[PDB]
Order: sequence, then structure tokens, then C-alpha cells
Amino acid sequence: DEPTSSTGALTEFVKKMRATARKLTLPQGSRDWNSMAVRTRSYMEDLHL
Amino acid sequence: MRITFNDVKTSLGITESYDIVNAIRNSQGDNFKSYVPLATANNVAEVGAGILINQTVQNDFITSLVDRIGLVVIRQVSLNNPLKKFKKGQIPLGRTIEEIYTDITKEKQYDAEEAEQKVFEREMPNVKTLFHERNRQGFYHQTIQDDSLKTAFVSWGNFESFVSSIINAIYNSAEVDEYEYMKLLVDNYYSKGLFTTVKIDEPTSSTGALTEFVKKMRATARKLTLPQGSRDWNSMAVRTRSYMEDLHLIIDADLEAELDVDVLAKAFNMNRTDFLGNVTVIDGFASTGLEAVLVDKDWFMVYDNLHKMETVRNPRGLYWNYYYHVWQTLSVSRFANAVAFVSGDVPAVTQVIVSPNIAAVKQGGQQQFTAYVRATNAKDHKVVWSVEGGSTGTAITGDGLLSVSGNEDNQLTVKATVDIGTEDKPKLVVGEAVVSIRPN
Amino acid sequence: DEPTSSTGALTEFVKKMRATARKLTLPQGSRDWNSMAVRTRSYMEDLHL
Amino acid sequence: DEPTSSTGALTEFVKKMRATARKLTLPQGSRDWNSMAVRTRSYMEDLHL
Repeated sequence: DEPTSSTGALTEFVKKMRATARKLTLPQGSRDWNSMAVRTRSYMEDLHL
Repeated sequence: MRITFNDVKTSLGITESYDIVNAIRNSQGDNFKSYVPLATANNVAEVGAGILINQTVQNDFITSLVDRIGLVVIRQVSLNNPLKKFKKGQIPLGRTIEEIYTDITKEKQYDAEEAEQKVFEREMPNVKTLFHERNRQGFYHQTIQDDSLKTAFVSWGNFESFVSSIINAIYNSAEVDEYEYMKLLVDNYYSKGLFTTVKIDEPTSSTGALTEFVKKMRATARKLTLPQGSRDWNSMAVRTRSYMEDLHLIIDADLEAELDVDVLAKAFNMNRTDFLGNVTVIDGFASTGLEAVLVDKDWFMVYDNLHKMETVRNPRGLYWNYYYHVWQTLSVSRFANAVAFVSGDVPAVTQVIVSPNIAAVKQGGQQQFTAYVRATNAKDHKVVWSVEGGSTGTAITGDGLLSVSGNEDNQLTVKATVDIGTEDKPKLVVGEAVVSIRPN
Repeated sequence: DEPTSSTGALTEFVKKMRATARKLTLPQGSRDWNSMAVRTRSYMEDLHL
Repeated sequence: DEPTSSTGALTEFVKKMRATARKLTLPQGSRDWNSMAVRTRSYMEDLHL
């Protein structure tokens, strides 16, 4: 919605980011987060925001 | 036998939302003014994403020569199934596995008068048995034309890395397939309906719903780990008890993030609120309302029977065929406790949150309140602002601006209300904020 | 207004007291805190309430 | 808005100050915080409030 609109939206943005990072860093991997649609995997120490 | 590609456009599967080059060109004081001083911006942007098909290109100085390839990189990945910790041991070749369970008996009245003839009578122990059988039999097949692949590489290291990448891929496919089979086990159990259902609200819609879901899960785990045992938490009911160290809870990333953002952080000494059992994070559930599943370590009865690899060679074709055969048995135990934790439908609007929860304003100052509505649907609803306890002259406008009268000694309660019901029957969702009045 | 009227009045009094102590302790001194209108400065360990 | 009108405005002022300080401290520089626009850079240890 908006990060700076309200605290209720800032916390929602934080929750969404945390969920996205957790599902990005999954042992089984996924192909829903790249333009090649290839089954890949990422790491927490390698992710940059 | 040469394969050539002609006049292939650079942007094959690119659907541009907007032309960045055109925006930079026709930028007048907007956010694109930063790229104006750049001189090679168009050339950078036209091949920044990457080109799928390579075309031979002569260099600038001598048209006869052709530009070469200066670097080759190979990408390798490794995938594992987090549910692998639920695997049991290995049975080499014994088809079918038998599970036994002896139940309790009833109490009898003592009577020596009738205990003279019924000494020899029998009483069956009331035993219950079930069986599991092999149900997974698959193989992965892949060919490698090593002799024909030597033209595409210059050094031997790249060739070896490519072969190792192929092997890694054939392993990763098996890993992901095993993970999907393990998830399909739980999906099948829920479809058959042998789970013990628990009706909850949607934990991701409101904070109160999440807290009540946490309370329900904690109570369920406490009554599961009881010394006396119970028959209410498993199919084909039998008196059994679990252990806290043996219980396992399976949730998803959205629920984990909402729990540890909205609840765990805002709660002091969160050891009294975190999940009791072990927590495992998976990639959602295929069922409609299945949110989290609470089972026991003995619930899974996955065994493996064969994990073999064979290689054959075709001298006429000059290639290798690799086969990876996986034979497994996938089954679950009906004597183990299981809780489904399902939820029903949700309303259009769940809750309204005012950004300043508590505030203090003077006797002449003004305050601004912002309302955030947690609506599941894509529609939007307008809010109505009101003040419950206040004097004359203190009022809130329709935009959320609260003005305080020049003199009052009371606590202000600013409320934002959203009406989702129909006419003649209003249903309201109210978000409150507490405002204090400092003297002037 | 009144120290004991309400919590808001009490905290306003606390803020006023702290600000007055700070501006009394400022090194450059002031002529606005004595009956002789003379430039002088006080000390935190020498101020009594 | 006003530091003294309400407690929320004080927090908003603190947020604005912190954002401004970070923007000043940004390494690549910015020509939007000085009387004559030159691409300049500041340091947190050198910033005084």
C-alpha cells in the first residue's frame, strides 16, 4: 500500500518483506522469483535489500 | 550440419511497461533528470538485461576480425527437502510393514462365588493392526553426448563443471520430487478427512484472531501431552499420549512473519507466547482452509527401499545414459495424534487501525489521525471519524483532523468506523485511539 | 497550572522545571534570574529544589 | 507542525531530522542542502545540531 502512509501500513510492508525473504531462502527452492523461471535458491547472507 | 540463427531481435519476450530511453529523453524536472548527464545510457539500457541469442560481431578497428568470448561462468545449485528429517530407517527388500497396537481393557467386579467356574474363560486383548506397502517407484533418465559437447568448450574445466552440473540437476530433481511427495501425504490425509479438525478464524486477517489461534494451539498441545492420554486426537480412537519434544508444528512463511512481527516483538518475555512445539516452515498447503498441521514425529512412516544409479554407453551414438532409480514407501500411522487447525470464510473488512494509538495534545493544538483498513478484497471502503468523550468545541473533521476546545479536562477517544453491512442492519468495525489533554 | 491537578499538568511542570534548571546552568549566565539584575551563573550541584 | 503542540509532532520532527541527517551523510553527495548548489558530502561526526 505505502511505507510512509501510516504505521499500520509500515508494519504490513515489514511483514510482507519478511515473508518474501523467508520464502526466497527455502531449502527446496522455487522458480516464482526470476525471469528465467528456473528452480533456483538464495541465501540470507547473499540477499540485499 | 550447422545450425544458424538469422535476424533475431534482442527483445523477444520483453513487454516494456514504459520506454526508459524515451522518459530520459523527454525528462523535464522529474525523477529521470539524474540520467541526463550520462552519455552511453541508451547503449547500456539496450543490452543491460542481456541477449538470449548471440550474434558474431566484428570489432571497430579491423572488420575482418571477429570479437571473441572473454569469460564463461557455470551456475550450480543444490536443493534439499526440509521434511527429510521426518524420514524413518530403511528396509532392504521386505515388502509390507505391519504396525501393532494393544489397547486397554475394562474393570471387572470381584466375586469369589462366580470366580469358581469362570477361571478358564478367555478375554481377547483387543489388538489393532494395520499395514503399509510400497507406493513410490520412479527413475530419472538423462543423456550426455560428451564427444559432441567438446566443440562448445575450450578448456577441460568447463566441460567437467558442465557434467557435474548435469549430475547436480538430476539429484535436485529427485530431492524436490521427494519433498512434493511428503507434502502430498499430508494433503491426502486431509482430503480423506482422518485429521482431527479444529475450527479457528483466519490468523492473517487480524491481531486478535492470531492471538486466539495461538491460545487454541497451546491448549491443544497441552491436552495432547497429558499423562493419562485421550482418544479425541486421532482416527480409529485409541488411548495414546504424545510428548512435547516429539510434537511438530508445520506452518508457512506468512504466518511465521505475522507471528514474530505483530505478536512476539510487541510482547515482553515471549517465552509464554511462542509456539510450544517444534516449528517447520513449508511452501503453503494445497487445501482450501488448511492453515497449520500439528502432528507427532511417529505420524510419518516414510521408508526407502532402493536408491540406485546405473550408467550405460552407446558406442554407435557416442553418449552416456544415466538412470537414477528411487523406490520408496510413503505411509502414515493412524495411532499418532494429528490436529488440522482449519478456518472458515472471512468478512470483507477485518479491522481498522489508527496510526497514533496514544497521543497527548494541548488545549489549542490539533492532531492528525490516519486509518488503515485490513480488507481482503480489492474493493475499498471509506471511514467515518468520531469523538466519544469530549466537551463542546472539540471536534474531528471528516479527514481525520481533530481540534481540541480551548478548555476541557477529559480523555478523548477518537474512533474510525467502517460500515460493511446492508441498509437497516449496520455492521461496524471500529478502531480506537486514546488522546490526553495537557493544560495550556 | 497546578502540580497535582492532572498527569498532564504534572509532566508539564516537570518539563518546565528541567528547562529552567538547564537555562540557569548555562555557562554564559543571565540577568533574568535574580533581584539585582546582575549577570551570574549557577551550578547543577549547587541548585536546590 | 509544532514541537510543543502534541507528542506526535515531536516524533515526526525527530523522524524528519534523522532522515535529513542520513541524506546529508550519504556518501555519493547531494547538492540540495547548501546555499549554492555544489555536489558535496558531509560526515556524521562533523554534523552538529
